[PDB]
Order: sequence, then structure tokens, then C-alpha cells
Amino acid sequence: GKICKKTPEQLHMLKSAFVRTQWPSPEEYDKLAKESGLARTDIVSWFGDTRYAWKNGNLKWYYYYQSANS
Repeated sequence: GKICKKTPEQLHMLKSAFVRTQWPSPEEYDKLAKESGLARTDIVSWFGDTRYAWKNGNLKWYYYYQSANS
């Protein structure tokens, strides 16, 4: 009984996956499902949601990661 459907560890994995590639290959989605325990259709949807926020200035955690990384 939680609001955040995905666990912190699951979420932290998706964010780390997002930073390497924002358009994962068909096989990379399978792997992320396998290692996260999440259903593939949710991983695919989450990348869509994330990319949508990303192009509209609502993905601060990524921008801030880039302004410290590169």
C-alpha cells in the first residue's frame, strides 16, 4: 500500500539507465525488466514519461546530473 508504485531501488535503476541511453533498445528493456523486477510495459512507459518531462524542463534531476558530470 504505497503511492510510489516503483520502489526506491527500482527507481534508482531506471534513472541510472536513463542517463546512459534515453531510447533503450528492445533488448535493453528486457534486461531492465529482468534486473528491476518490473514489467516491461511499465519500463517502456516510464521512459516515455521521463522523456516528456525531459523536453519540457521538468526533469531537474537529470539537468543537475549533467551540470556536475560533464
